[PDB]
Amino acid sequence: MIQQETRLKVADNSGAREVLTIKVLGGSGRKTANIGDVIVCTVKNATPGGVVKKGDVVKAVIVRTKSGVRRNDGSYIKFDENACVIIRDDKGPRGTRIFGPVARELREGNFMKIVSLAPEVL
Amino acid sequence: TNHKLIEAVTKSQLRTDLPSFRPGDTLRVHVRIIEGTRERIQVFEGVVIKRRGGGVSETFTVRKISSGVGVERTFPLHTPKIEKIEVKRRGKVRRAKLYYLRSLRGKAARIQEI
Amino acid sequence: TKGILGRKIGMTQVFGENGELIPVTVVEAKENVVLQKKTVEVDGYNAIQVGFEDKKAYKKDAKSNKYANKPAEGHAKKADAAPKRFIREFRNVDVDAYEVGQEVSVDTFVAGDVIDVTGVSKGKGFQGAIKRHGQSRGPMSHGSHFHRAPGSVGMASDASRVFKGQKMPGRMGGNTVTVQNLEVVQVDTENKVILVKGNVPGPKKGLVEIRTSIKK
Amino acid sequence: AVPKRRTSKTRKNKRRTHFKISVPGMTECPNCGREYKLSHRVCKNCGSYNGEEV
Amino acid sequence: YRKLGRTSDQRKAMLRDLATSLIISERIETTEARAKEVRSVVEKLITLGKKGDLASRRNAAKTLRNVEILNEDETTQTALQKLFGEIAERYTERQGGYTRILKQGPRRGDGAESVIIELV
RNA sequence: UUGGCACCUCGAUGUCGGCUCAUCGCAUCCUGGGGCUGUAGUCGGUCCCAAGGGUUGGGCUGUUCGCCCAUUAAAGCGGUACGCGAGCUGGGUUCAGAACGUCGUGAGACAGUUCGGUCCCUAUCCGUCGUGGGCGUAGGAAAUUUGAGAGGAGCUGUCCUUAGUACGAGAGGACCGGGAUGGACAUACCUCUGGUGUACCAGUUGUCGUGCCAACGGCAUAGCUGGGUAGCUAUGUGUGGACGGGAUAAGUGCUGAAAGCAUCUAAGCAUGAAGCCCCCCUCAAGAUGAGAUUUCCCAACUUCGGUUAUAAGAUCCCUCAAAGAUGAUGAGGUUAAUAGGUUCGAGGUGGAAGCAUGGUGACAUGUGGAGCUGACGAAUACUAAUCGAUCGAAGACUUAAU
Ligand SMILES: [Mg+2]
Ligand SMILES: [Mg+2]
Ligand SMILES: [Mg+2]
Ligand SMILES: [Mg+2]
Ligand SMILES: [Mg+2]
Ligand SMILES: [Mg+2]
Ligand SMILES: [Mg+2]
Ligand SMILES: [Mg+2]
Ligand SMILES: [Mg+2]
Ligand SMILES: [Mg+2]
Ligand SMILES: [Mg+2]
Ligand SMILES: [Mg+2]
Ligand SMILES: [Mg+2]
Ligand SMILES: [Mg+2]
Ligand SMILES: [Mg+2]
Ligand SMILES: [Mg+2]
Ligand SMILES: [Mg+2]
Ligand SMILES: [Zn+2]
Repeated sequence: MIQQETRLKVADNSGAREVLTIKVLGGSGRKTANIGDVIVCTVKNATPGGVVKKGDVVKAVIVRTKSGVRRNDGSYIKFDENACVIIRDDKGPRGTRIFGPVARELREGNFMKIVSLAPEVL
Repeated sequence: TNHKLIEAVTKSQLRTDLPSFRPGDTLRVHVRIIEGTRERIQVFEGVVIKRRGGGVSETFTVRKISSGVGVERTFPLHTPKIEKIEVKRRGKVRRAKLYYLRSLRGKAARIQEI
Repeated sequence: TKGILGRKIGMTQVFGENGELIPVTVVEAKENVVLQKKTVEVDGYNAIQVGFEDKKAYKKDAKSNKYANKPAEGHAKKADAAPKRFIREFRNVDVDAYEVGQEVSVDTFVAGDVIDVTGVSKGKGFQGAIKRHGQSRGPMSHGSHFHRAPGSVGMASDASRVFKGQKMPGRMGGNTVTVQNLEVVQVDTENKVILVKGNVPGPKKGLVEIRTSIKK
Repeated sequence: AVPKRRTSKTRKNKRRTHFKISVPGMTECPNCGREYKLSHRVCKNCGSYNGEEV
Repeated sequence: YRKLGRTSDQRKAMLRDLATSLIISERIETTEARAKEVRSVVEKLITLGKKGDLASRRNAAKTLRNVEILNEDETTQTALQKLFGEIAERYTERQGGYTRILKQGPRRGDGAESVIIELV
């Protein structure tokens, strides 16, 4: 349940530290996003000397949310935050590290460098 | 009861293997996942926030902190995917829904054992 | 191409082949009895009356639908069966494979047999245009005085009327609904029950018409 | 919110059909036979309901 | 349940007053809805008087009023005393239905339906 | 659109824009079907048929227009008192206050700008959405019903495979055909996650009270806080728009002359669009053209004509919801489990009161998953649904076949 004007923390080392969403990608009239989905974004806060700086427009993946996801077995997974990881073509990051935990749905989403770098999948 | 027919239909889906636990206590959950290759079994060691529901619709959610990030993994109690449930402590708790832990992290999230 | 009547009891869970959770709906179909076998010769269309929920017999001073009335008791005697509470027809079903007084069972259907359930929806009362038609609420601040009302109605002098299909407040209640392409999970015969995957219409204690799907 | 036309006697009377009140839920009291009463209610006179004074 | 032209707390107090007045008087003239709601209250109280424990006195004091009735021995007594000492001893074989209602007829002022409610 | 004329309105036709609600046209924005190509292929240009569905969120501005950010299959053009102010707002223009520039001797003025500035109405008729009573449908009733008709839905991407194929120097890269999975939308529902949950559970403050301790109660937004049953719900759970048929549109063809040939047409035949009539879903016999089937009920007096209460049946009246503004619909009405209570439970809260024990004490422990528990499941006539009352047929004539 991630929309326009949501600020998401950033779970990589690309330089971005807080990020604001613009449009959710996937189709027309798409109101919200959720884990595994891609978003356009902008950087409202960046770490000094970061690769990705303030006011740069950029895509990203939603990695973890509070409005978590349901699985077919009835198991749910939620979090205590909302987080992004910043990407380009080829569904992989322009950073090199990932912070905190990550969900499994990115496997189905073919975000495999992310899953491999994530210290804990859940 | 719930209903003389509901119960008699959904009896077979139950599980009597499992222990008696309460919200407060640190337990493990040997989940039987199916990763895209094969079946592995990863464990989710955390404290139980809550249990609700009656019958096959019974649930329990567990909370672990991985790397400062709070995780909240909900389950149906009667899954076939839960191969095993181990129990470590029996925490002392004056409530049944420990939602006050979601705002607390560190020394304040400590549950006292009996 | 078959048919069976029941009662919505409620909803439960059940676990599939791979630990897959399944939201399911319980439909009790006991005392199902064919009563009249309509024919193209006499009625002009081939069909099958079906009974449900055996009820009590004639009483001289009866005062409810509990105690069956004398027309109905005769209608069922013609089938050599008990009087019935709910009757409905089934045109899609074949004629030859049913005779009169024959008792239908849940065991006709099978796991995986796909269906469409038809039932009378739950009763919401007099409701407004939002609740009833999904309209939008006007703004709740900024000096508004239009929050939940239906907005405009027509245009003006040209079209100095209100078209018939306009949407206004009214009774949101019990409209007949058919849900399609639902799957039958499991069947219980001691209890004479059918487990149906999904969210079938109407309330508890409520009639349900289960029948095989016309589209496949 | 203001009528343009008066309401004729004809329309007035066509509308004042269903405004009437009905005969109440009246019955006899068998303690006194006459002195009709309301059904499922006590008799004011006999103080009775199923034989017993009240 | 039912709401009686009163908000929640006014309803609670009206119900306690009706219960207590019934316990005192053994019959009262009221409206049918208030009767139909206070019968539940009363009957649960009689059940507590039959269970007869201290905790039951303590739970019935949460619902009764502190009133003083003069007895026919010219004696001072409370509602709760009367209840647990007299009323629960009357009904020791009766399993519920500690109260009846008699629809009387329509009141003049408000067209309300008056009833009589007593604990036979 | 800019305007013209000044025909309706000056004993009032409310005036830009946005909002809510939609509706229509097609000169079609996407999707559909086709022809020509300076169409290799992907993509395109241009025109023809086509109005079924869909046709975005924000920044700036009172703004429409417009520029921009980011998407989308596409981000359509227009009308409807530049649609809609007895449906909203009132930013803007357009009253009175004030100030700047400029004009004016001046009062004051400016399609110049600026700050501020009261948007009345209980709907009679039509109309529309829902809901009932009367009568009628040639006896009176109960149930099931076909369907003259009406309404709805009608969207579309990304991926995989065919196949890295056809094509092409390569870069690149199809149609057709099969499958999968999503966006928006509609619908039903609440087992799941969440919301509410004012007669649920517990904690707690202040003050007053039940004579005091203990325990309880009232007032403080439900005093506040933490959870929450039923129901109501979405943000959640399921489903849907599937597969097809018939006749057509632009077109594409066969045969084939008029006109020895040619020639899709004149006779004739075949094919052909998301479009039309169907298939799908709902309402429907007041369809006065009033349908059909199944079953039930079937006397006595008559002026002879007709009556009469009565049958079946349904109501009054009462207990109640799965229903509900009221009527109505439905469960039931003592040959009774309809509601209340009572006994059991589920779910919820989370360890009562009292007693004892360890402590100076605040407290903690045991008795004891304790006690409480509104709506949900079951059993139980303890209370109330008493006795009763009313309405409701005896089936016209004619013609024909029997
Ligand atoms: Mg307001
Ligand atoms: Mg209060
Ligand atoms: Mg005038
Ligand atoms: Mg006027
Ligand atoms: Mg055209
Ligand atoms: Mg206008
Ligand atoms: Mg106005
Ligand atoms: Mg306006
Ligand atoms: Mg004006
Ligand atoms: Mg001057
Ligand atoms: Mg001017
Ligand atoms: Mg001001
Ligand atoms: Mg729910
Ligand atoms: Mg529930
Ligand atoms: Mg206090
Ligand atoms: Mg005290
Ligand atoms: Mg005071
Ligand atoms: Zn009498």
